[PDB]
Amino acid sequence: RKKGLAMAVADRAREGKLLLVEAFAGVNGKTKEFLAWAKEAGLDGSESVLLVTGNELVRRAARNLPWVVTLAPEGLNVYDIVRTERLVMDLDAWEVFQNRIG
Amino acid sequence: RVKMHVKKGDTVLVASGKYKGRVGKVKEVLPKKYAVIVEGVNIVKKAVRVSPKYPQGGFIEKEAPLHASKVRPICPACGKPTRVRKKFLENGKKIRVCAK
Amino acid sequence: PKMKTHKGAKKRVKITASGKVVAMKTGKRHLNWQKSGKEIRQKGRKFVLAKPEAERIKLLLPY
Amino acid sequence: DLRPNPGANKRRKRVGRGPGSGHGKTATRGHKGQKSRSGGLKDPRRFEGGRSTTLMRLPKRGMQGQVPGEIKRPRYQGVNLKDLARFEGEVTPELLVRAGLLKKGYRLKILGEGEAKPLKVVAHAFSKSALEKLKAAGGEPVLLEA
RNA sequence: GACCCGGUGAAAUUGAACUGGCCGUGAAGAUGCGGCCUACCCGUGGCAGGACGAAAAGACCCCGUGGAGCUUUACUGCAGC
RNA sequence: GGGAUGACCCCAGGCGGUAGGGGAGCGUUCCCGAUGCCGAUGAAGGCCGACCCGCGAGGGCGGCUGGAGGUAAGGGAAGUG
RNA sequence: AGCUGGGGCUAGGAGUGAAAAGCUAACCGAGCCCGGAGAUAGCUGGUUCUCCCCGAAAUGACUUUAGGGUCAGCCUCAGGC
RNA sequence: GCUGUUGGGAAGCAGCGCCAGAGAGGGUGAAAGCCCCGUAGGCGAAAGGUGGGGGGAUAGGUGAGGGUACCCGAGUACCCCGUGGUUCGUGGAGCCAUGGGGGAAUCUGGGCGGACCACCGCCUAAGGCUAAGUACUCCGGGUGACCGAUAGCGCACCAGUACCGUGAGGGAAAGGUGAAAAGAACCCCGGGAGGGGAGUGAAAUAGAGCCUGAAACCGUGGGCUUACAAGCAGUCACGGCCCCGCAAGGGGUUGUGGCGUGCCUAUUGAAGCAUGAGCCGGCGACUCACGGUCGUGGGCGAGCUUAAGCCGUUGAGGCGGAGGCGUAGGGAAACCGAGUCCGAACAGGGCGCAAGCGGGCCGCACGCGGCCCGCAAAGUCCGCGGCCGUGGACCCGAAACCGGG
RNA sequence: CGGGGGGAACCUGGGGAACUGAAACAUCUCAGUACCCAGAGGAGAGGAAAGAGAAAUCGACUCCCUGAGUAGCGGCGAGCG
Ligand SMILES: [Mg+2]
Ligand SMILES: [Mg+2]
Ligand SMILES: [Mg+2]
Ligand SMILES: [Mg+2]
Ligand SMILES: [Mg+2]
Ligand SMILES: [Mg+2]
Ligand SMILES: [Mg+2]
Ligand SMILES: [Mg+2]
Ligand SMILES: [Mg+2]
Ligand SMILES: [Mg+2]
Ligand SMILES: [Mg+2]
Ligand SMILES: [Mg+2]
Ligand SMILES: [Mg+2]
Ligand SMILES: [Mg+2]
Ligand SMILES: [Mg+2]
Ligand SMILES: [Mg+2]
Ligand SMILES: [Mg+2]
Ligand SMILES: [Mg+2]
Ligand SMILES: [Mg+2]
Ligand SMILES: [Mg+2]
Ligand SMILES: [Mg+2]
Ligand SMILES: [Mg+2]
Ligand SMILES: [Mg+2]
Ligand SMILES: [Mg+2]
Ligand SMILES: [Mg+2]
Ligand SMILES: [Mg+2]
Ligand SMILES: [Mg+2]
Ligand SMILES: [Mg+2]
Ligand SMILES: [Mg+2]
Ligand SMILES: [Mg+2]
Ligand SMILES: [Mg+2]
Ligand SMILES: [Mg+2]
Ligand SMILES: [Mg+2]
Ligand SMILES: [Mg+2]
Ligand SMILES: [Mg+2]
Ligand SMILES: [Mg+2]
Ligand SMILES: [Mg+2]
Ligand SMILES: [Mg+2]
Ligand SMILES: [Mg+2]
Ligand SMILES: [Mg+2]
Ligand SMILES: [Mg+2]
Ligand SMILES: [Mg+2]
Ligand SMILES: [Mg+2]
Ligand SMILES: [Mg+2]
Ligand SMILES: [Mg+2]
Ligand SMILES: [Mg+2]
Ligand SMILES: [Mg+2]
Ligand SMILES: [Mg+2]
Ligand SMILES: [Mg+2]
Ligand SMILES: [Mg+2]
Ligand SMILES: [Mg+2]
Repeated sequence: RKKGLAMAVADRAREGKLLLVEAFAGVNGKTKEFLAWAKEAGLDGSESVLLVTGNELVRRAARNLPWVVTLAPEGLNVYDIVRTERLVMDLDAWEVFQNRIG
Repeated sequence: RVKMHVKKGDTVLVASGKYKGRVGKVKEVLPKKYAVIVEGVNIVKKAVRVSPKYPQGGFIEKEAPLHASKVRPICPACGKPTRVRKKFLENGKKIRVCAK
Repeated sequence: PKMKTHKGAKKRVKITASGKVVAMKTGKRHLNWQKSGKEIRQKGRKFVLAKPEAERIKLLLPY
Repeated sequence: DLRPNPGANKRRKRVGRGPGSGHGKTATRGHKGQKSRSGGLKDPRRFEGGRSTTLMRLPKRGMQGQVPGEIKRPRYQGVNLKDLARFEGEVTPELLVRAGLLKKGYRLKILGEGEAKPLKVVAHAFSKSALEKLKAAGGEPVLLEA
């Protein structure tokens, strides 16, 4: 379960479709806002994005977007990672991601 | 109760099909079928020639029910869905940048 | 559900480390008297072949 | 990676064995063809013939056990030197379980093959060859029982 | 009654059928294989030799370490005495 | 054997077959793929075909019917022929 | 030792029986219904798509065994020499 | 969220917009985030039930040394006889319960630690009560690699009904027009049922037990073909006729000649006068769980691995080392141990062990230090497949047996 | 003042089979299961040790996982555990 979890992120990384961030400028969970931020970040909606952050506000933000799969860091599974063209991760999520490896 | 809906005995528009764009008065609500009436849609009912009230003739019809989903209210403009205001004590329905 | 180990086997056989079934020689529990010393003496232990696979299957978990 | 082709490699073979068709396992059903092929036999393993199976062997392996049960007695578990070599300091039980061999198996008895090493070893029993090799530089914590 | 006409109209059985005879053959009793001999197509009334005709997984026989009813100084129990 | 491994060419053998052992596949229902894609310029299903591709189980293409659903390439389950 | 209406009692190893093992709701050497229950069946029957390779036995010993089994022999598949 | 267009009907397609804590799903004449019911989210009870979860309040209850020596559950303990339970089937048979007989004492008392004694130790019977965690699902709700009218409960429908049986009991079949009845006024044949026109409809071989409507089965028309043949009904080869096609070439039919012992099962052996099948459509038979043993795709390797459960999500996973298997084998065991067992035996003999590497690669030790290497040496865990064990274990089938009615 | 009767499963107690398995059968198994009866409830039972068992130990009862198919029981058979 460890390796698998790791090899997933790896692949996405190698392809160049990984992107850890911190700059969640789209404050208060409003789809509008998150849509603007995505536009300035390069997420038009032509690639499935697996948004994993521990910020419940950014959670509600997306979720309703057919091209976005919201998820908390503890629930980061490999299935979802493989069914989304792009991987955008919170920095706090990239923390527990390490800790959950040997 | 469990089957209340959008309109009642007032003016409505018909965004339906065959009679699209038509506008009519009180649509005699059913609603055990989710239909109305308006002044649109008519057909030709055979009506057997019996004496009761149709003494020899028969081929006149009324107004078709018309599925209530195909109508939309109209007031100080065109269509537009419906909103509800408190009335500071009672209860009434207003449009969206219009009224009742 | 969950095989049971055959108690009649464990009480009379033992499986070595190579996976060989071993048991006591038969024929000296009450014949003795007109049996040469050589007979009774030659009663130690012995193998078994073809029968130890059918045999070993009953000592499932005890290994 | 991607949805297409992540599939099992080489040998996955789920394809079980169905026996129904002119080609493969028709009629009889991929075996059988006689009678006493219906709900089972009696084993064979041990059973059948109507003979003596092979229950002729005697169990001189006496001491089956009395009704009260087995006797509670301290069991010893070996461990050659080859293992221990791995680490320095003072080896002791509990310290050996929280590592490789032993684990609650109760009473450590170091012994056998391998080279000794300058390090105290707390045990419960020691083979001859152990006391030997270890005399040539190394510990000896024995006795215990307290 | 059966037979003809008018009316209503079953059944078991049925691998499919374009279903002849004799010698012979064949798992040793042939419409169906072989050789030969007969023989235009389709029906109705009748006889029952055959289709090892129908019906009922032979009730006689044997096998099964099958069942059940009965007997006794077979075994082992039980009521009762 | 050529190597060029390109599953593409050569040489020489083998290929009757019940019980059984083994090896490849076809089709049916359902799941991920799916907030997708095909569909009223007509989905599933049905009736035809002398056409095409596979050794074959099958799969395509075309004509009529039909009138609202169907689901690839790659994989996963089983009330599967 | 008659027949008969109506009303009543006795039943499943039990009734009743001018005695046949008769009757006990059209089949009685132990009624019928439901359950244990999908009893058990070393027997009979049946067992569904395609192609490719190999390819048996009907023997011996023991068996309350003899139409059933365990081992060996004979087929096949993988690994090694 | 309007307009446009194809259309019988837009939600499809096109242009241009908008919401989203709401893009679950359903419905509207077809497929719609913005038409409708809803969903995210957020409110709400005069009355009745529930409710220490949060508050208080009652009832009840809490100590130390020294004396006396009064009390500490009776036909009871305890003993014997006959039994039941426990893994305990007379067994060395204790312990818990008790039908019979006998039958004590109150802490110097009395039972137990597997017959019985002796030390050591454990516990206070013959009075009673006590939540929570556990089991179940008539009822409500949510989900489904659950069925979709021969399936799924027996029942999607007026079903435990019609019907059988004295009774207990058994126990079915049977769903669909259309978006909307607009379900056919009137005319003709006819007694009617039925049709034929006409009319509604996008469609009427969608016309009312009406969606699609297959197969067996029964018709009408057309082509070919049969009244000197004979046969498991076919097949191969010529010929004639009729269709399609420009033509080489196909399709259909069969006149004559050749060749030809149905299918399945069971069998040494069947076309068999051995079994089974009237024909068609549909239901129908190697499964699942838990252990085991081989092979296999993987993870890690002197190690590998978690069970119950806790925390999360609401199709998200983490945590949890109690435990399991393997690293040592022998011996009945005491026991010893790379040895052990029989034996007096450093004779013998039975069981056991004696594994690295080609070496990735250079430090710029012209080493192998170590790391790397692949199963490995060597094993575990998961998946997958063959087979085995226990369960109905591939499916149908008894004559019978027992309990309650 | 209470009780009486009902309720799909689930609980306790009092009673309590045989087919089957042992490839026959009687000890044994199926099994204290099926079924009957009584009672209690949204749960029932059990429950403050005259306990366990070898540890200078634990500390009411109940439920899940291990212990463990161990120890043991057994025509030392099948099997129970
Ligand atoms: Mg989303
Ligand atoms: Mg709305
Ligand atoms: Mg299959
Ligand atoms: Mg089959
Ligand atoms: Mg075969
Ligand atoms: Mg057969
Ligand atoms: Mg035979
Ligand atoms: Mg059997
Ligand atoms: Mg007549
Ligand atoms: Mg003829
Ligand atoms: Mg003849
Ligand atoms: Mg002839
Ligand atoms: Mg005649
Ligand atoms: Mg006659
Ligand atoms: Mg017969
Ligand atoms: Mg062949
Ligand atoms: Mg389905
Ligand atoms: Mg389908
Ligand atoms: Mg099937
Ligand atoms: Mg009377
Ligand atoms: Mg009678
Ligand atoms: Mg009767
Ligand atoms: Mg039974
Ligand atoms: Mg051959
Ligand atoms: Mg023979
Ligand atoms: Mg429009
Ligand atoms: Mg739109
Ligand atoms: Mg006193
Ligand atoms: Mg007391
Ligand atoms: Mg007594
Ligand atoms: Mg006592
Ligand atoms: Mg005690
Ligand atoms: Mg039904
Ligand atoms: Mg009646
Ligand atoms: Mg139609
Ligand atoms: Mg329809
Ligand atoms: Mg004709
Ligand atoms: Mg002629
Ligand atoms: Mg012929
Ligand atoms: Mg014969
Ligand atoms: Mg044969
Ligand atoms: Mg025949
Ligand atoms: Mg015949
Ligand atoms: Mg026969
Ligand atoms: Mg017949
Ligand atoms: Mg049966
Ligand atoms: Mg019995
Ligand atoms: Mg019996
Ligand atoms: Mg028996
Ligand atoms: Mg309670
Ligand atoms: Mg028991």
